[PDB]
Amino acid sequence: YEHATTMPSQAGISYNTIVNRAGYAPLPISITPTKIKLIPTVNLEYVTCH
Amino acid sequence: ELTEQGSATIHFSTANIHPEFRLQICTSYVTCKGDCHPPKDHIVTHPQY
Amino acid sequence: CTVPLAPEPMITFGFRSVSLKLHPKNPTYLITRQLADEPHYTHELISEPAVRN
Repeated sequence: YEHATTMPSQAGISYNTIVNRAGYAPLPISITPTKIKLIPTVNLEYVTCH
Repeated sequence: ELTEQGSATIHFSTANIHPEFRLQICTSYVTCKGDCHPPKDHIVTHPQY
Repeated sequence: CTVPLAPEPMITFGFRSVSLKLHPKNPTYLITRQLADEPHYTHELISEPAVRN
């Protein structure tokens, strides 16, 4: 059963929802994001010092 | 099987999206009215009832 | 006599449709027919991986 939703990009806060199939019992879905990284593609050119 | 003041649960099968039928029970007719919903499977492995 | 046994087909369901992924080890007949007054049967020899809708 294809179910699409949307979650805000904010850590710590639990995000709750359910899935209502039209003649069955509602299925609850919970997603709590903990740590959301962002890792760029990093390319060393040179180092320097004294 | 009937008790004195209990409630009897039956199972039925339908094609109706708004089924409504008179249920005969041994002398009398009671009206059963509701709204059916589409099932979850497309192709099943038993014939139609 | 001991006869071989083909791999399990991978059946995908749709509205009034059945798809079949078929990976045979050695060539294998797929024989289908409808359960109506016109059966429309299909006798095919599948030797390669093939999808049949």
